[PDB]
Amino acid sequence: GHWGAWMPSTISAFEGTCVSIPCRFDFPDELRPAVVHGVWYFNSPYPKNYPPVVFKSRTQVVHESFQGRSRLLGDLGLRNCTLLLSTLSPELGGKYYFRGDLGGYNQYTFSEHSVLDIVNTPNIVVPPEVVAGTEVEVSCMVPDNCPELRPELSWLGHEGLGEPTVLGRLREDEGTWVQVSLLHFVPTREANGHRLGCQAAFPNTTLQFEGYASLDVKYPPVIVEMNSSVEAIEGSHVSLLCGADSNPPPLLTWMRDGMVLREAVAKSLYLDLEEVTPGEDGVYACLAENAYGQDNRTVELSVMYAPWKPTVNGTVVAVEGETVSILCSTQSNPDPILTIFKEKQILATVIYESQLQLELPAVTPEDDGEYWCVAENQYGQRATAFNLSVEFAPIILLESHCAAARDTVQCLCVVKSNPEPSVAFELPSTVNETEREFVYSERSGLLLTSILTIRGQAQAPPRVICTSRNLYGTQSLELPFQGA
Amino acid sequence: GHWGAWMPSTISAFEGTCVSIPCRFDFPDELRPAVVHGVWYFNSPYPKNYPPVVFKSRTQVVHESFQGRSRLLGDLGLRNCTLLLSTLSPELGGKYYFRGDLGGYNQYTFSEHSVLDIVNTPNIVVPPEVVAGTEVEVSCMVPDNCPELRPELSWLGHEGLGEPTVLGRLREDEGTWVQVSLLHFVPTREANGHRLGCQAAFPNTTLQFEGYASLDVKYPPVIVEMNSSVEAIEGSHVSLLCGADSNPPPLLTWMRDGMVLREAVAKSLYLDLEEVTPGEDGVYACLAENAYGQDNRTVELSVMYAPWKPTVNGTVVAVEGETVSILCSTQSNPDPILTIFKEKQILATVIYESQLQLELPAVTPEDDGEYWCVAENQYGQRATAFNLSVEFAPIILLESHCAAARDTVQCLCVVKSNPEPSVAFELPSTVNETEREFVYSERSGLLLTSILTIRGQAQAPPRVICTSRNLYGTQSLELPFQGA
Ligand SMILES: CC(=O)N[C@@H]1[C@@H](O[C@@H]2O[C@H](CO)[C@H](O)[C@H](O[C@]3(C(=O)O)C[C@H](O)[C@@H](NC(C)=O)[C@H]([C@H](O)[C@H](O)CO)O3)[C@H]2O)[C@@H](O)[C@@H](CO)O[C@H]1O
Ligand SMILES: CC(=O)N[C@@H]1[C@@H](O[C@@H]2O[C@H](CO)[C@H](O)[C@H](O[C@]3(C(=O)O)C[C@H](O)[C@@H](NC(C)=O)[C@H]([C@H](O)[C@H](O)CO)O3)[C@H]2O)[C@@H](O)[C@@H](CO)O[C@H]1O
Ligand SMILES: *[C@@H]1O[C@H](CO[C@@H]2O[C@@H](C)[C@@H](O)[C@@H](O)[C@@H]2O)[C@@H](O)[C@H](O)[C@H]1NC(C)=O
Ligand SMILES: *[C@@H]1O[C@H](CO[C@@H]2O[C@@H](C)[C@@H](O)[C@@H](O)[C@@H]2O)[C@@H](O)[C@H](O)[C@H]1NC(C)=O
Ligand SMILES: *[C@@H]1O[C@H](CO)[C@@H](O)[C@H](O)[C@H]1NC(C)=O
Ligand SMILES: *[C@@H]1O[C@H](CO)[C@@H](O)[C@H](O)[C@H]1NC(C)=O
Ligand SMILES: *[C@@H]1O[C@H](CO)[C@@H](O)[C@H](O)[C@H]1NC(C)=O
Ligand SMILES: *[C@@H]1O[C@H](CO)[C@@H](O)[C@H](O)[C@H]1NC(C)=O
Ligand SMILES: *[C@@H]1O[C@H](CO)[C@@H](O)[C@H](O)[C@H]1NC(C)=O
Ligand SMILES: *[C@@H]1O[C@H](CO)[C@@H](O)[C@H](O)[C@H]1NC(C)=O
Ligand SMILES: *[C@@H]1O[C@H](CO)[C@@H](O)[C@H](O)[C@H]1NC(C)=O
Ligand SMILES: *[C@@H]1O[C@H](CO)[C@@H](O)[C@H](O)[C@H]1NC(C)=O
Ligand SMILES: *[C@H]1O[C@H](CO)[C@@H](O)[C@H](O)[C@@H]1O
Ligand SMILES: *[C@H]1O[C@H](CO)[C@@H](O)[C@H](O)[C@@H]1O
Repeated sequence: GHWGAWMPSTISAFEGTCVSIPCRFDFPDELRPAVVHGVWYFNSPYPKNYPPVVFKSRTQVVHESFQGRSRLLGDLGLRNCTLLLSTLSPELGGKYYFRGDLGGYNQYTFSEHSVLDIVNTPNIVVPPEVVAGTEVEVSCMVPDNCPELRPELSWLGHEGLGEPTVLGRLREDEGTWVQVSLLHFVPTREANGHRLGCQAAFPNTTLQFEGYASLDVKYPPVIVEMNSSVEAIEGSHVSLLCGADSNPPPLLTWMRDGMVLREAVAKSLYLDLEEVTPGEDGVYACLAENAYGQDNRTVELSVMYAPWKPTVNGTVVAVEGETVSILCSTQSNPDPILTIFKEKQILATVIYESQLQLELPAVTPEDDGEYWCVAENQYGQRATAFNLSVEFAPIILLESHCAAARDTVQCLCVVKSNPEPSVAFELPSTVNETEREFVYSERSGLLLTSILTIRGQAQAPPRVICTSRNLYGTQSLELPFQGA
Repeated sequence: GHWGAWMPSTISAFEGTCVSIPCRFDFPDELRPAVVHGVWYFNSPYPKNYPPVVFKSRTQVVHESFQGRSRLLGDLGLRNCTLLLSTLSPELGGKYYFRGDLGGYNQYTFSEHSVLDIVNTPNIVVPPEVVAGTEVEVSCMVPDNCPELRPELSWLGHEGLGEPTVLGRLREDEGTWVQVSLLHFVPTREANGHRLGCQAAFPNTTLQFEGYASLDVKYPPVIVEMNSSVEAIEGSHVSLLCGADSNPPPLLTWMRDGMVLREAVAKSLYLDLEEVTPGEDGVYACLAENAYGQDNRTVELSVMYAPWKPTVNGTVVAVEGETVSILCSTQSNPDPILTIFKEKQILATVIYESQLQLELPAVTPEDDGEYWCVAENQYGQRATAFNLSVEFAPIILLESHCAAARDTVQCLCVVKSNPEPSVAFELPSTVNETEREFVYSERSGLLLTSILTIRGQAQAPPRVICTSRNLYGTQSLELPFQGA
């Protein structure tokens, strides 16, 4: 054929082991020179620029960087120029050209070259996506290009994961071999961040090459941080925390009542509430969702505040004996105990209830007066006042009398009634020049107090009769005298 | 001498009597004709214009208006041509010329003529000013020019006035006589407007001639119309009347307090007062003054109106047992009876006095309350209100108790005091999580009503002790319980 050569492009082995660069070459058959000679140049391809001599036919003298480090396999007559390099060092990493020298001027450095890689760590392969719920296999590939040493693979750190299935050397690229050992297992959610190792060693040697890899198994989110039932005060500051554990980024969503609120892709998400209202009260849910699953939790938020000022509706005015129904109603976030009461006495009390009802079957006059409803509670108390008035027929009090002075007589009669009664004075006497009797009447509470003055009345005290009328009834007391 | 004649200018007598026109004439002595003749022409002086012939020598034929009515006295030889005309009538009033006819062409009508007045009424003379206090004389003159009849004068209507002093005939002007009768008297104030008369009559005849005159005696003013003590209402209308009796115009002057007010020259003078004030009250004097005297009277004017609203000054605040002095003072035009009083009781009363004083030696708490001072009176009543407050050490009322409910206990203690006392609750227990006790305290009158609620207290009722402090004192009641 024509000039040329076959050689692997890339080839590799470990520090301290050998390599075996396989090859083959060709020259024009047209020439028949016996004793085919060749040379192996490191780094550089042509003689002009002196390269290190890896091998040269019928010369023990080579580069000191290969002395006792190189040897050729195969008769070059059969065009077989495979080269072995024992005891490798990082220095020996480089490109290796091959050149042939048959006869004179028939010398050719072949353009195809192999590049020698020297690694000190094995190769662990892992698929891009490693879902937790799915079986996933991983391999371990080590360049078995050495005829003198035979690597054996050992999964370390595999622990509880399934046992390794060993495989032999396999064809890599064109003309290079590699020993592979597989590993079949299933990953827990936790498995992410676990360090998995593969070790290659050689039976008689002290050579051991370890190599690590940390897995990245994807798992759905599990909400691990969530508040218990939160009970907060109005206007206070409320921080809700939703934590989530997921390998892929999780999406966090705060929701309540079918609404959006706050949403973010993070490991934890705060919901800050300022100026808290009873409308903020309710159950809040945090939803965590990932393409690989989801999880959600709820928390009951309870807003607590002192009850509002009580509202009292019912009956304000009522005649005697009628039945007065009064209810005192107040909404409160924390259940509260409340009570209503007049001065000097407490009418009714209810405990931990929304509203209290007071009923007075028959109403005496003493029921007239202002009342108080207090909505007592842990977080504060507010009250409200309501008045209850009671109407009745006027009652002329026996505190009434006719005191006479030396020249004139004057009388006082007091009655009580809620509708202020028409006071009047009568006396059996005819009409006189005036000298007109004149009364004055001031009112305080239910009491109508009125004082008459009859002037120039004879020493014999005149019968004075007091009468007062309201809508409901009438009364008339013939007044007494208080001499000396 | 020369031609000429003497004759009275004016001369008069009554209807029905005679006249006696005296005369005398003269002609040039140079001529000596015997048998001097003359004529008396009425009205006209010369013959050309025919006049009535009163007399003509040696002719019985005269004017028919003088036939048997005329006659001549004295020989014309002695130049005496006096003429008498009996039975006079109003017709015979006129001028009378005299003319002489001695010889031919020696005829002369003398330029001097007498005019005959005929009156039917006497002449009464009165001085211009007739002061009442002064003696004043009046005369009565009657023309005594008749030789045949002799008038006699008689004062009629003179009555109580001094008797008349008769006088004889007196020389009037030149050649006429008049009978005068005087009258000496003194005039009362009343005498003005009195009719005084003088009558002349003749003994044998039926002829009587009366003549009157009404006197105008000046007298000082005497105030005869004057009001008694006038007692009037404010804003009413007041008419003061001052009447005065005087012949000359009197000057009327209304005065008070040394001031002018109203002044007028009249018989009566009104002082009208509208919108009467207590400042109008006082004594008003009416002065009457005339150049001939003066008189004056006074009237007390009293303005009456309901008392003003009472003013109460003194002490409003006072501790227990202290003495409270309060006075209620009110000015009033009509004296009024007033009184002060609380509800249901009347403290004090005074009658017909300007002010009333109330004193409360020791002040109990029940003295706290509003008081009324009413200034009662005939013409209206007004009042005023004053409050009296009384401070004292708080008194914890035995209406207080500790009522327990099934889950919680609540206590009520009421105290009374005017300075609102600091209520407090104590109990022998250490500090607990809260669950904080909470009290409510409303105030009404002197009563501080307060209710505690102690929550979750064990079935065994805890000792509750109520304490209240004011400036004056402190009290503490260990409260009781009311089971079932
Ligand atoms: C041709 C070429 O691309 N070479 C360039 C380089 O120059 C080389 O220099 C060396 C120095 O000894 C040689 O002269 C070489 O030619 C020879 C050799 O000795 O390798 C002569 C041989 O006889 C000849 N072949 C045959 C069949 O006779 C060989 C052979 O053709 C080549 O080696 C094949 O690669 O070549 C010169 O080629 C030098 O200029 C470098 C850098 O500039 O560039 C090369 O392209
Ligand atoms: C002079 C005179 O003022 N007279 C005026 C009037 O005229 C008279 O008319 C009468 C008519 O008879 C006489 O003519 C009068 O004269 C006499 C008489 O007869 O009275 C004539 C007498 O002789 C003569 N006196 C003497 C001494 O002789 C008298 C005598 O002198 C007067 O009487 C004296 O008063 O007069 C006329 O005088 C006549 O015109 C009236 C109206 O117009 O006015 C007279 O002034
Ligand atoms: C009277 O009103 C009662 C309660 O009033 C309502 O509730 C209170 C807490 C406040 O919110 C107030 O504003 C509300 O109006 C009712 O429950 C009751 O049925 C009503 N009925 C009447 C008029 O007696
Ligand atoms: C308090 O005042 C008394 C009276 O007040 C006066 O008289 C009354 C009628 C009203 O006219 C009022 O305007 C006047 O001021 C005094 O008489 C008394 O002296 C006073 N003394 C006090 C202050 O106690
Ligand atoms: C070249 O020699 C090597 C070592 O003897 C051998 O492995 C390879 O098969 C040979 N190649 C040939 C003969 O083509
Ligand atoms: C909820 O829990 C977080 C810790 O995970 C805490 O910081 C926060 O205060 C809690 N929320 C409330 C309202 O206490
Ligand atoms: C929580 O997730 C479940 C499924 O895991 C879903 O059925 C449910 O509706 C979710 N709840 C909320 C409030 O999102
Ligand atoms: C109730 O009546 C009292 C009088 O005793 C009065 O002071 C108060 O203002 C009244 N309150 C209402 C709400 O009517
Ligand atoms: C005129 O005569 C009368 C009457 O005889 C007489 O009164 C008067 O004195 C006589 N006058 C004389 C004479 O002068
Ligand atoms: C005073 O008296 C007159 C009558 O002389 C009378 O008209 C008037 O009304 C009186 N005045 C009063 C105030 O009565
Ligand atoms: C009244 O008149 C007398 C004299 O008649 C006099 O002294 C007195 O001052 C007068 N009074 C008045 C108030 O004018
Ligand atoms: C007096 O006190 C009463 C309360 O009992 C009040 O209603 C009234 O307005 C007070 N009056 C004065 C003048 O202070
Ligand atoms: C080798 O030398 C050159 C390389 O192409 C050619 O002349 C021929 O292929 C020969 O075999
Ligand atoms: C009368 O006549 C006239 C009047 O004066 C005069 O001549 C004389 O006075 C005589 O006596």
